[PDB]
Amino acid sequence: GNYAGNFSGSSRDICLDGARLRAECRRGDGGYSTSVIDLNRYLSNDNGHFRWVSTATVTVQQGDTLRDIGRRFDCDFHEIARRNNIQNEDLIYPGQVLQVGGNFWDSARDVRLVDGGKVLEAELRYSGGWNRSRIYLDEHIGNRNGELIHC
Ligand SMILES: CC(=O)N[C@@H]1[C@@H](O)[C@H](O[C@@H]2O[C@H](CO)[C@@H](O[C@@H]3O[C@H](CO)[C@@H](O)[C@H](O)[C@H]3NC(C)=O)[C@H](O)[C@H]2NC(C)=O)[C@@H](CO)O[C@H]1O
Repeated sequence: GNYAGNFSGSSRDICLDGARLRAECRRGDGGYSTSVIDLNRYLSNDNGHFRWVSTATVTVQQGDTLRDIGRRFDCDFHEIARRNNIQNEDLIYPGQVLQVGGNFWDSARDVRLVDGGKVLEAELRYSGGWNRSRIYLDEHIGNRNGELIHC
């Protein structure tokens, strides 16, 4: 059951510039592109752990709670309230639009690449401390004719 991405096998000089991934990627025509993808768009900090959640919006329905929405979308409900400036996490409303996903960077430090560029490592804030977390970029990062892409 192969990873969907697999960028690393056709790239080199893989590096970071903030939350941005940069690589020299192999093209269809045999040449190279230098390409960048913002990992802050696709990676979230789920209370101390990298999670593949793309930046997005969800609309609250009758009967939803923040725990429910956090459950449904692999997000930490305390982050959803903080990110959406919800002072009372027990009070949300049908039709409320909430920003979810991405954003790992603003709760991360010691961000770096290990294992030849295949893995992203970082200390991620959780409620109570900092947790060293690692994620296989190849899971969802692909090279598409010289362009780093999410898939
Ligand atoms: C963090 C978390 O998820 N906590 C959960 C609580 O949210 C939840 O309490 C119930 O919350 C919902 C959602 O905010 C309440 O409904 C809102 O009520 C207002 C006022 O009546 C209404 O205007 C909104 O339309 C309505 N929102 C929605 C989305 O329908 C509801 O009244 C709360 N119910 C009670 C009994 O407190 C509790 C219970 O599910 O779980 C917590 O984990």
